[PDB]
Amino acid sequence: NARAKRALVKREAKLVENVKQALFIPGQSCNKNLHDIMVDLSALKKPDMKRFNRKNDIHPFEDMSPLEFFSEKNDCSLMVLMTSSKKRKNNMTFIRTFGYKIYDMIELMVADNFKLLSDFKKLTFTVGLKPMFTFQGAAFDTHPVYKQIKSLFLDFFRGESTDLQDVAGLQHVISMTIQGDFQDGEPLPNVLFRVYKLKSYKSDQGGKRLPRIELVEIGPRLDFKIGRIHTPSPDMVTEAHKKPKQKKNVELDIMGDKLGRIHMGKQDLGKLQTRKMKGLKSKFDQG
Amino acid sequence: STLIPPPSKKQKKEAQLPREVAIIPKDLPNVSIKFQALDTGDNALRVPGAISEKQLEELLNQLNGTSVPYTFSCTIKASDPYSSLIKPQITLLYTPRAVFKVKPVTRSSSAIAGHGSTILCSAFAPHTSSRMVTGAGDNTARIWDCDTQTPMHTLKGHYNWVLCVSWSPDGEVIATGSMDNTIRLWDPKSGQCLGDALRGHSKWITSLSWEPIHLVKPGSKPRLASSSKDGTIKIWDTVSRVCQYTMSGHTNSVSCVKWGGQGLLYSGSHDRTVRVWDINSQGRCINILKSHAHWVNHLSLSTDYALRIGAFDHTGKKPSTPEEAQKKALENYEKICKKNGNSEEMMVTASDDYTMFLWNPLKSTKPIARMTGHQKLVNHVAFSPDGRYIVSASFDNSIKLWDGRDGKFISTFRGHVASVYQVAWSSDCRLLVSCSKDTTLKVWDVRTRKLSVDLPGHKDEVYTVDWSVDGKRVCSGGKDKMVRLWTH
Amino acid sequence: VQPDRRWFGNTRVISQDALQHFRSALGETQKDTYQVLLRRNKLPMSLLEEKDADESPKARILDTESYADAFGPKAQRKRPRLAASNLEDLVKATNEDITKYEEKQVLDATLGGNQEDKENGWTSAAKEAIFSKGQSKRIWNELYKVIDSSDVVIHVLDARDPLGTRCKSVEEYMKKETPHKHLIYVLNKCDLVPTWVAAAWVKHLSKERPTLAFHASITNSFGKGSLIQLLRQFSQLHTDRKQISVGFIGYPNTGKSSIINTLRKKKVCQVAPIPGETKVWQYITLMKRIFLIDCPGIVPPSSKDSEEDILFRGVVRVEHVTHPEQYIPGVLKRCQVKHLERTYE
Amino acid sequence: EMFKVIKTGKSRSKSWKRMITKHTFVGEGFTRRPVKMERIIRPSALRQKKANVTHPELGVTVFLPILAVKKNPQSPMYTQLGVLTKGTIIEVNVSELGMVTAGGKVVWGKYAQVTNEPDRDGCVNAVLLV
Amino acid sequence: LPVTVEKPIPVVYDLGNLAAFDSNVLDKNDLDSSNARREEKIKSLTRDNVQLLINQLLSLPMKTTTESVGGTGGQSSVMTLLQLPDPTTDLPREKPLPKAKAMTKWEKFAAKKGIKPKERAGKMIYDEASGEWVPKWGYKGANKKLDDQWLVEVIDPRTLNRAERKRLVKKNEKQQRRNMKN
Amino acid sequence: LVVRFTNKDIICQIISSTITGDVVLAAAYSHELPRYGITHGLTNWAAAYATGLLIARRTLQKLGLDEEAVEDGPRPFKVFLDIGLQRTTTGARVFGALKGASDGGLYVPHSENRFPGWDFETEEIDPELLRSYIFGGHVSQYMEELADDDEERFSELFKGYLADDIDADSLEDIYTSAHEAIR
RNA sequence: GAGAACAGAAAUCUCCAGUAGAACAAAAGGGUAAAAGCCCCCUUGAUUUUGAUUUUCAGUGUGAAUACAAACCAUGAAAGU
RNA sequence: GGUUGCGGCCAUAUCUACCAGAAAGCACCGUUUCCCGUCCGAUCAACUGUAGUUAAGCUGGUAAGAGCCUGACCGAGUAGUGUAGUGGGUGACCAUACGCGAAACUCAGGUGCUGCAAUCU
Ligand SMILES: [Mg+2]
Repeated sequence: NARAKRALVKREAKLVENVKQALFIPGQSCNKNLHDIMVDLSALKKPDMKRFNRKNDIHPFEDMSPLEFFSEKNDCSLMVLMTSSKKRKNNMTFIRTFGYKIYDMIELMVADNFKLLSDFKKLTFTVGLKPMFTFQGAAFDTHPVYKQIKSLFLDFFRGESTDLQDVAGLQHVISMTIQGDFQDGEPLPNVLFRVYKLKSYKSDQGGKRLPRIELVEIGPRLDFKIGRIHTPSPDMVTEAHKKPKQKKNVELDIMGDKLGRIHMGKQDLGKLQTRKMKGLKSKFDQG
Repeated sequence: STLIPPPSKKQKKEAQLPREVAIIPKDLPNVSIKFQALDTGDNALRVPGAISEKQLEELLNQLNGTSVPYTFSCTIKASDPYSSLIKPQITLLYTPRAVFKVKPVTRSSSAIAGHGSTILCSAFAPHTSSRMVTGAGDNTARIWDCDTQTPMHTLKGHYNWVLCVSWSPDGEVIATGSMDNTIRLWDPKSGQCLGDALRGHSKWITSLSWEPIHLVKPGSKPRLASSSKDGTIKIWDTVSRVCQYTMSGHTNSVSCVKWGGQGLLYSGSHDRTVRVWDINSQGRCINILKSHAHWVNHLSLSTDYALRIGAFDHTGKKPSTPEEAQKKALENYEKICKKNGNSEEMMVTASDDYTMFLWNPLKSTKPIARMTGHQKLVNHVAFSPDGRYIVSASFDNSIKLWDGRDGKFISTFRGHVASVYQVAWSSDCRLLVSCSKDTTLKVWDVRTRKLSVDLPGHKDEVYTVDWSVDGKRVCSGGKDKMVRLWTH
Repeated sequence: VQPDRRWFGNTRVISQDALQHFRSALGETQKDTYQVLLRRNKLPMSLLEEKDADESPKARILDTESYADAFGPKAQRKRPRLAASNLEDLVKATNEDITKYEEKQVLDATLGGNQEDKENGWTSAAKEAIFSKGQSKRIWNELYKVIDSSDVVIHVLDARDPLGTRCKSVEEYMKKETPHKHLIYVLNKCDLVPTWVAAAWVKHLSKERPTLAFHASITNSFGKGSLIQLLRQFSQLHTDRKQISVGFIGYPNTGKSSIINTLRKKKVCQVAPIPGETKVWQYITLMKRIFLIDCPGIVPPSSKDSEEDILFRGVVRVEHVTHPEQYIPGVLKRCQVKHLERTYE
Repeated sequence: EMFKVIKTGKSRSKSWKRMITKHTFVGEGFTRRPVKMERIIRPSALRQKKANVTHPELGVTVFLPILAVKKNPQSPMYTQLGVLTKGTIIEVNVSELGMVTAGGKVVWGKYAQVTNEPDRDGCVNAVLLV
Repeated sequence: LPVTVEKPIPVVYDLGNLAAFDSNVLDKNDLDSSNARREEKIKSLTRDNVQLLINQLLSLPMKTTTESVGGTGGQSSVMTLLQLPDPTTDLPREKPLPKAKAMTKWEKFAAKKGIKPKERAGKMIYDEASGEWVPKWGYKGANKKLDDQWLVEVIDPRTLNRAERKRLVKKNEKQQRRNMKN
Repeated sequence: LVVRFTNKDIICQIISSTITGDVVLAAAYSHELPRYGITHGLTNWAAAYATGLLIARRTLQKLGLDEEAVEDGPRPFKVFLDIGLQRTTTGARVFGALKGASDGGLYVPHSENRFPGWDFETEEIDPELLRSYIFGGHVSQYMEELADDDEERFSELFKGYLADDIDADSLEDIYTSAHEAIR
């Protein structure tokens, strides 16, 4: 009956958009190490992690239609495509979709020095907790490529947005650091992706409210090299960054009282020449 | 659902900025700080740095030679217990803590079937929180296994409402008073009635009071004092079950009777008079107090808690020999009694005249202080386990806190929407559970003078609430006929 | 009427946290005269009132002892209650009480002048009906009608004696029953007082209400622009109301008609030095969004309004007074000899 | 009935006006409009603020302020006007009775139905809809 | 033990997303993949940034309710949660705004005429000549009564009524299609 | 809180969630019951209740509630019961383990619609029947019934009870002592 | 496919297969699994009240619809839906 | 290393045909007074661990079994495609680079690991 109507409504756009779903497409040339890296990375994206059933021959820079079709069919605004080649090894292409139309694309290649979760210290992790972010390097806030990388990673890993957060949920922090500052004419430094488990200890340098924080890396450790980059048009940028929109001298005072200001103007009493009453005049006297 | 007004855009912009870092680099005090005992002793104007609470506790411990933590309070204005270093001679006032922490109660356990009528009274066993007895409209009384939350050893033999139920300080005998003019003693571990029901009263029993252990003869069993609506009180010997002395000085119904630690008995009656009786003098009145305009309701004493749990403590450890039990009870009584540096006990009398009076019956016959400000009658009053504060319940939906040392008003615990019937203090004195005619129970924290948590779930009015000696469990009973147990 | 779970439904349920927050806000929030209320945000104020008090009104003694018990054929009250515990205390509390009573009697007798009536047997003449105005039923009904029909009430005051003309009686009702009504003051007749006097008056009265100074005349005037701007701002505040009604409250002959006329910059309302020129309210439109209303002069009855005080105000027409001669000492007291010596020969 | 034709002008032949001769609730921000605009007239003397509500349980009855009128039968245009018209359901301030639903959400308001005809009585009586 | 952090450039925080931005200079040689101590420097920098972020987050006000479990959505009184402000970083939306508009040819007339919207009371309607309400629609609707009744005085007229209902439904569907065409 | 029932044993474990796999914070098994004196019926209703109480009290003690901690209070340990493929039937010993854990201090949100003695005619739980089930009342009743029935079954069934010289009231006493020892 | 009095090529039952050539509202990515299918138990909702668009003729500090949000509701032991 | 519980990867984990499993624990099994549900105590609920069985489940070993998976200059930096120039060709096209960039096929290998709690000759 109307069972699918609820699913369509969920897929339908809203003033407050649902949590973006991530779709991981295994490429034709995807290797075992690349598959393991993708699985480890997506483990942090749960419960918004989706894996395709079969390998797909996808050429995003030659034809973007397959990505749009996959996003439309799966309603996944975030997509990551695995790719491996002699020139571009372990190429993990990230794709964003705006209304099923490709927003931007950026190719990231994982260096061979990657470390998987199994190789790290035997420590646990909590699934579904919102990760903390720490961006290092001025290029993130100034370089267009690193600005796009920061925005994409924030939209990908931030999870659901909430105005109220629990302290117990701050179990791990995701850190992205640039491999040193750079100027024009130099290759883009690789972005270092690190995830650290948080530990709390007594400091005595401010009390309980300022506990000492220690870190324990759990990974997955990945070094991303910037490959081909695609950017949206200014019109699409403006459309995506658009508040839903869903007053002067009016303030909702505490308790909900609606108060309005009067804002009295200045009064110049130098004007208003006093009536020249016969009493004030000194022309008449009887002393 | 009416919602609090949302923050304005200016508020959001202000909150978006970082601020309020607690670095507190040096915070060297501008004025020296000295330690003085809250009770009488001044103990020394030091000028330390930003010493923490642990450092202050260590300093006090090494001053006392115990290096027994004490709670540090500032000058009593500020009246705020580095906590006080933000406001700036400065004197820090400390009181013994009797280290213990009752975990806040925030959840119930289950709704237990039982008496086919409203619950009337309840009382946790002084030695263990696993056993508890509830009196209800049904003629039968039932002891509840607080662990499994199931009935056990139902008491039968009464034919009228079980108005009041009390547990002996030794924990070996339970005394139940019913609307019928009889009192029955039951063995907690079997439910059998200890001999024939106590008889001789002409009207229903209003309250029961057990003789304190520290005053009882070594090896003997404590006596049981009872009050009746006829205005008479009988001191029943639990061994012979015969009232040795009958007192009828009160001209109207006796509201309640309290057995003091000094051996005197203080009772309130409908005659608007409070009378002090001495058991030693062949149960004879010694003094009469006449200040209440209306009848006196629910007379209470500072030592009531220690006398009730005499020879026991929150740990639940039982004494080995009667002499050891008597010594422990005497020590517990003296701890609260000697807080002033001298053996004294305070008495608070409540009445329907919208006023409560503080008395020292042994020291003087005049009221020490007058507690006033309530809009309606004060239903219930409960002295703190250490006498630090006095709390009273009134029909005006308000609960007020008063200083136990001099009766001065402290704060009002607002939040109730109906008449408050009775309240019970926590063993550690930190929390205070309360019940009202409304559908929900409430518990207050004296430290912050703020509501701790609301405990809804009762289907009707709740008339009974009690806190266990160990503080682990809190029971309740009301017109819903369902007994509810609450614990952390 | 169709049955439904609503009606036996839950509508306005509130939470404890909201109640605590509103209780804290009640004591934290403070009002500013420059700000006016627009919406009260309907709230369970009953659960937030009943602040701390230390009076404990007298207990119901009747419950403990009925009327018959206290006195009557039975009269079981054979003894006094809580009487002085000692004879010395009784003497101490009675000897001084006698002196206090004698002193109070002397203080009361210092005033009595009814003693002359008691002794000589004469009586004061009947109060003239002219001195009872403006207190008729019709004028007060018109005042209430304009108050209810005005979203904002503009109160005019006489610079000579604004405090006496304040007529607090109406203002209390305005504040209590109709908080949304601004009840803005206006200091009229500022041209007949020294500039420093008017400045001090506005400074001292601005702590509660706007209290804009004004001089009313169809010809050259003062404050017309400021008052027009204030009215335009108030109308802008009620932008969605589609209109705003403003009513002029004040004592008779206080210039309300003159104020409206100068606001209109032409003769609109009848004006005369004699009070009571305006007998019924009238609607006048300016700016197409705000309508001016002028009600008759209203005076609140009070025993402290002895005819001498009323007459020196513009309340009563001096034509109908029986003995105008006896009031000259009052005008002498109220005015310096220099001013009369200049005006009067 | 309940709509008395009111005639205005020197020659009373253009009434165009209606007056509600029955008790009505007019909210808190009533603020009569200009004479020329008002057609339906509800006199202040007929405006009720507090209604007498009887509690079906406990047999207790309290005088509580009226909050709003939700459903008046017989052309609920009268509901919009806020007329009582015995048989109407009106909101009442139940905070005084201290009714608390499960979960600690104390109820300060609830529906009530007027049981007496205010036209012939100087008071409003309603039965609380528990 | 130390928890205070000092940097040449203050750290820019984004509390709405639990994110912190550090613009301080980074040494290329130290972070080079060939460096054995590469991991240690990144770990220390991340530790400092996380310490600053945690201090800022704990500096925020936190809610403190006094209710019970009750509705599972609300937080218990024991719990206290930091009130994170609205996000400061702007992120692109995944879909365009759904603010499509169409008057359906009915709203235009309703605005032109003085036709106020119906109060939308409910389905219940009194069915005269019977002691039951039988709402207008929703269940055992009175509109179906003509089919179940026994005599239809003045081809079966019940079939005619059913055909009329079908025609009205099809007309409504056609109007919906016409409005969708716009 | 994962509770699973196998032949001759009961498995109860408090389990968290992690990407690498579930992690157990505490565990308890019915085979440890003999440590408290319970030698028979390790997979029965009373044994399930005892195991639930034991695991609840053990995890409560390990967590520091008895005998990043900032932002008081102690935040009691709330846990959701998981029974896997076990059928949802009123009176099942899995609900007995749930009740034992609840009595032990683990506040699992649960209604009393499936505890033993819950009748469908009246929406009220019979506390007497629940107590009897908790204290092995049904086992004692069965032993009493067999005391006058065919002895061959009584010699095969409850053979351990006869070897240990157990009786109707002794079973309840042993269960109470085991609960005390667990506490 | 293997077997069962009437009963056979199609009647109903038992067993082994069935990636699903089950009914899934959907075409369809090809999806949906101890289900979105089949069997059984409980259930009303067009519930109110706050906020931004629309309307008017006592512009209704609310009389109503629309969207959002919050209480409330159904179910289960629960997570949750 | 075997095993039970909870899981991650989700066929190197599956399907057909054959063989073994010391101790422990799974598993079958024995019972219907109680809680519990079915036409059927078959399923499920409860009791028993007592009367047994490793037959079966499960684990393990084998087939050059079917499928499945992995590394690869093997296809290959090849094909294909794209962008540029009076280079030849009247043009289309041909030769070059200049950026993306395949797959079949083929060579070789393999037929489960792993996270936490507990237990076993
Ligand atoms: Mg005049």
